[PDB]
Amino acid sequence: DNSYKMDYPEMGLCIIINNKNFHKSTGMTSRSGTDVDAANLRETFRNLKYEVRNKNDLTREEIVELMRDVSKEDHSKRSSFVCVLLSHGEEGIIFGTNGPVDLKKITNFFRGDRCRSLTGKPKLFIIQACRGTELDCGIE
Amino acid sequence: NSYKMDYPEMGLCIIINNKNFHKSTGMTSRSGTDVDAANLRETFRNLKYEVRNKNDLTREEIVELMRDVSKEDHSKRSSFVCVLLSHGEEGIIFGTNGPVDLKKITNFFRGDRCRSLTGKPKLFIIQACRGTELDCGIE
Amino acid sequence: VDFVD
Amino acid sequence: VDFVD
Amino acid sequence: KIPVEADFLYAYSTAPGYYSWRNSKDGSWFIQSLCAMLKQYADKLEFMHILTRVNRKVATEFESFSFDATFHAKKQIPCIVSMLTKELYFY
Amino acid sequence: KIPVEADFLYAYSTAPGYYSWRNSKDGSWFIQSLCAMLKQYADKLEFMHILTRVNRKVATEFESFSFDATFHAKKQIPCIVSMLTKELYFYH
Repeated sequence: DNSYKMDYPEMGLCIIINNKNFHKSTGMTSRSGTDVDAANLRETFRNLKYEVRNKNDLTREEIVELMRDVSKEDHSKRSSFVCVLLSHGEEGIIFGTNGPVDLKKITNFFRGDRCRSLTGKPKLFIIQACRGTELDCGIE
Repeated sequence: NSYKMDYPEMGLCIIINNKNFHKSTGMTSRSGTDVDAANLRETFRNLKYEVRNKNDLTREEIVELMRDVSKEDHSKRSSFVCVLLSHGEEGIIFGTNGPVDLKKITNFFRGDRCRSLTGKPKLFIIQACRGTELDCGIE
Repeated sequence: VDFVD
Repeated sequence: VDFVD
Repeated sequence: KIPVEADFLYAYSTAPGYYSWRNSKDGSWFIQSLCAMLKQYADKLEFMHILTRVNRKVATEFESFSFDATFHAKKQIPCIVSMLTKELYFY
Repeated sequence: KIPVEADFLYAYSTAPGYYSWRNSKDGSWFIQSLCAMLKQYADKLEFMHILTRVNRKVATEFESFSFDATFHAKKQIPCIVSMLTKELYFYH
């Protein structure tokens, strides 16, 4: 089979984590424009027939608990899974409102042996976040 | 939309085949890699690439070779291919005598540093470990 | 204007 | 047999 | 068996090591572009080809504007990381 | 202008953090599969779709055989990293 089976009863979940405002202890700027992103994504994946869930300003503890909880749902009738992370970041890292969390910790919940009702189904992670502090000056 | 692949030449295919490592590195001989290197040479020959096979390069020789290749005139070539067959760890491939950062190799071909490949596909094919984790699979 | 994440 | 790189 | 890391795709907004750019009015360059390309092409193109169009749109149609010269006239390329084993069509 | 990191593709044999597997007689799983899929599909498919076939071949048709039980019956998925801005076809 060359193409994923996308005709389950449901396309699947689209979890959108929209972190705009961060604790002063983090020194991180408020992410003006991210509400526009979150609304754009909600409408885009609605039109693709995903069950969209928007979450705003989650701590790193809340991000992990949300992902754990979602990975423990029964996805048997779902074709796929989508997670969108909008936040500050570093290489391998996404920020909760109060500090960093390893991306691997989030995605590990959905491993083929740990989320059996998504085994063999596409698991899509869309990550708007920095991955370091390098700048690309471009070439004319 | 598609890359222009009808330049006079498809491009170079550089194959670095590291099989035997200095004992002082502790790394194993990579039995089977000669089969890979010959398979790749024939595969990319059939695709009309100018294949250059290099064997058992030190880390210094890898960097010098990549530097030199990036300084060639690729104006008449559609693309560039580099195949690395070696030991590795995350972000790293091994010369016969020690590690080289993959970023140091690929930076030679950056759009601002290799102008005759600007806008053309630069393909790096990497057979090397990226750490020591094992995938136990799921039935 | 633009900001970095 | 299989070996790791 | 299949690998436990199979069938993941990570659509990163930017290359490893780099900043990622966000416009205060229109949103991030990457999400703007991703939504535009999904709107235009999800009924016709395979997902990696949609994401390649996203790469081109981010790369060619955006350049930073900043009052800080250090951050001005900068560029961005996204980074598609695919452990998928099949093609993905949303229809 | 274009980004200086644009138009690169890194076709890694394995996922970040993981070992990659090599057969002493037949070569590495990844290069075996890559060469097979290019031979079969370079005249038919776009390059990312060829590499997706390589992912499936490595993931489904290989499993390690080792006299060391800790290294036995292990699996591998390659990792396609694309900063390409266009489709890549090897045929005219």
